Amino acid sequence: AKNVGILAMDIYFPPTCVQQEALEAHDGASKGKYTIGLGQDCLAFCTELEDVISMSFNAVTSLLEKYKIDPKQIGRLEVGSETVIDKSKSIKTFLMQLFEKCGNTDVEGVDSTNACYGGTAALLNCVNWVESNSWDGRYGLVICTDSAVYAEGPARPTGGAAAIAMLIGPDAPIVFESKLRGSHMAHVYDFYKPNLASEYPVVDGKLSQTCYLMALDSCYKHLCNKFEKLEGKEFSINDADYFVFHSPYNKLVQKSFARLLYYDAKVQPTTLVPKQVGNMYTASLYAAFASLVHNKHSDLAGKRVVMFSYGSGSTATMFSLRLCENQSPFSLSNIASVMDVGGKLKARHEYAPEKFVETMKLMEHRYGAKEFVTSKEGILDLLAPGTYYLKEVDSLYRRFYGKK
Amino acid sequence: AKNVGILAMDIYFPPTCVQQEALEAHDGASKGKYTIGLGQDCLAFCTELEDVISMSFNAVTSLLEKYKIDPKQIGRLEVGSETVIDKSKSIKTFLMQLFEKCGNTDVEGVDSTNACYGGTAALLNCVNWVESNSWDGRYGLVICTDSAVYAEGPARPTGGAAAIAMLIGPDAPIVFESKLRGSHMAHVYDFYKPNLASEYPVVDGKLSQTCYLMALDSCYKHLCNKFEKLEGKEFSINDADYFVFHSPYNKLVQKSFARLLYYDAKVQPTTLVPKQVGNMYTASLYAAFASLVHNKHSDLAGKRVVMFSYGSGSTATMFSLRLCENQSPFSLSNIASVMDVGGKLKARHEYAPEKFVETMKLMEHRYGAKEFVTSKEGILDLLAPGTYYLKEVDSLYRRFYGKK
Ligand SMILES: *C(=O)[C@H](CO)[C@H](O)CCCC[C@@H](C)C/C(C)=C/C(C)=C/C(=O)O
Ligand SMILES: *C(=O)[C@H](CO)[C@H](O)CCCC[C@@H](C)C/C(C)=C/C(C)=C/C(=O)O
Repeated sequence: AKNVGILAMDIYFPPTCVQQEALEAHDGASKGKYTIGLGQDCLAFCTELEDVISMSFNAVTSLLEKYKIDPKQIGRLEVGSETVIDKSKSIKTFLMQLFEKCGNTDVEGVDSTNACYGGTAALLNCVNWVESNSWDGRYGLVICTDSAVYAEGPARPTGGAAAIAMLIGPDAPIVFESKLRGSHMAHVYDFYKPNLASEYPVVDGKLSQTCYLMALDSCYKHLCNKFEKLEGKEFSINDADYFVFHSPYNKLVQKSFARLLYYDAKVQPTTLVPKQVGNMYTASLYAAFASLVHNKHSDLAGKRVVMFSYGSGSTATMFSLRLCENQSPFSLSNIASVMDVGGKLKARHEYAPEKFVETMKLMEHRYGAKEFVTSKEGILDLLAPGTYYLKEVDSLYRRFYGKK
Repeated sequence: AKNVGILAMDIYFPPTCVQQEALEAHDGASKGKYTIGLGQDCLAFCTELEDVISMSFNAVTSLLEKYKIDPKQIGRLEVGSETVIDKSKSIKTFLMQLFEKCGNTDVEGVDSTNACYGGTAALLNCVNWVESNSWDGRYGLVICTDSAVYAEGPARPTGGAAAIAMLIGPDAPIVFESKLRGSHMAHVYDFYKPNLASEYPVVDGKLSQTCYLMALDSCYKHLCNKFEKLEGKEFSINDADYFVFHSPYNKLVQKSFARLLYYDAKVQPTTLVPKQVGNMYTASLYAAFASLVHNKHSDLAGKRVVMFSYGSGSTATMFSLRLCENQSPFSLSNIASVMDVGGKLKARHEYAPEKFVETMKLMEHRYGAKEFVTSKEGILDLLAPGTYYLKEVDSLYRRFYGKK
């Protein structure tokens, strides 16, 4: 099992969105409070028809269909998220629905949690599984999936939603440099969700500030130590071609890279999807990476891409990747083609801020609700053909999905 | 990295408990409804002073102190559970508290969830991490931790609480047979917690019945296929010395082994702690294993121990272990000594059923509560010296712990 990493990749985000500038006007906010202060342009959100589960079906289905992967060929499936549907039943069990009507039930892995890190945790687990004595010769599959509902308050411009699927195995175009990494993990009360009934976090801004920079510094310093062992020198900004970050809002990206000290060369091409879609939590780092493949796929072979994953609480890892052109279907070039990031941004559907706010109120009401049917007219029409959607939640909280 | 598996092990459960027979009398129940119907003898529960976090500190502290492990020597720490304290902040971040005042913050891993499987998922992840190219030479550490609150109804005799800590690395006394395994994973609505506000599950008994047996059968059949490849024959009950099961209640253990078709030889010594402590969810399989080491440590070298992990939803894995006597501190003999299962059962403190029920009411009230100080008189006296306990939860849901 050699050159293990990401073989294939896809992204889904809901087509429904609201413009940050329009939102500034609708709110009390002075010009550029979101577009400049946050550095964000557009916000994708889930309507009543979409959730972290349906988004996951879209992403996994698309990957398997487009890279032509046989479902029997998946041996480990793992999900990273902080969007809790059930306190017992993992998002992973839902995803097994896709694997039953071809009889592939022997599939390791479950859900991994810590804030916007769980996707990273799951990815590392799969890479390790491919390299282990237990490996059965099959692909791993990692999903990152998250969605935010803030109907009110200062949090509301900071939401977003997506799902990412990544195929893992040997001889990849996106190879992990196994030892080029640094982690930092601590017990902090910086940004957390201690109110089971509520989606609203408890945020300690000043401590969040200190704890994030401490992690980034420490992760950086530890990667540098391992670089010194690996290649015989200190690691600097010059020792990678690109830096990709957890990107809840673009201003954090700017500060973070600055802290490492170029941005136009090394970081700017990672900003497309995060800036247009919003905070994607566990999927944010990977959407930033997806933007890089989209923008630069023809320049990426031979290059080093450094990746920094954060999650409040806190858990962080900086790690490194070596990219090369390979053979289709698992090539940098085929990955860009399949993701069709440009096609997905054109296919979007904009909401006036008021209709966005109404939809957010609705989402508040449905959160923890049971025994309801979703309302489809005018919304279902906006979803791409084939899209999984929520039809109803029964009186026992069971969720039933449709396709189209 | 060879002969990877469990190097060292410890268990903590709260010393406070209620007798199943006394409980039958207190409830409407006819003689032997719990002791025979469930096959259970005693029930350990957390009082206001103890939770999955404090129990985890007890287990990890004890392992590191008693097997004399240096905290800097842990490279990956993972937690399995279905007891949700926060929807963002993992139990793992809490545990990092132990690693800061010696500066070991570079520690991979987070929380793994699916029902009473998450501990297994986490264990597999660590074994894989030791065998991966990313492995840095250090120990992995796995925690399983869970606690139940049922103040009312038919669920109430079926609770329990514990935490288990397992040290992972090469040259172990408890070696994984990498390929001797079978998993089964499906999308079922059998036993789940869809009500974020509530601890009470939704149970579909008849479907739970069918889905559990399907998993056990399928896991079994897949392990048999891999056995045929590995050793050239079909796997039968005769091809292992012991079978250890997820053990929420002892009657499930009896049926499950019967389904594989001896019990007195192969399964009976795995029943001590589960029967005295109750349902330990993610830690239950491993407490059953701990009981086996306790009872049979001097017979275990050379033997095969088959292990079956279940979690509703559903996720299952049957896997196999090869045990041998090794060198202290990581010997079957030293592990039995350190766990002192006999010492812990003698040190217990019994509650009349009424006082148990009052304590359960209290736990209902504190669940999701903030801004309270715990009441200590009469309870703190019952905890072993050194025990971590909850002092208070502040107005921002932060939890503060004491020791003693
Ligand atoms: C994910 O773990 C979490 C929400 O679930 C979130 O996306 C990551 C936390 C982001 C922390 C910022 C809110 C605070 C931060 C450190 C901003 C700073 C330091 C930028 C700067 O100018 O320094
Ligand atoms: C853990 O995943 C879960 C609670 O969190 C629980 O401990 C495991 C589910 C146990 C399922 C039983 C309640 C149903 C069962 C199949 C009993 C049977 C089949 C025994 C028998 O006689 O067959």
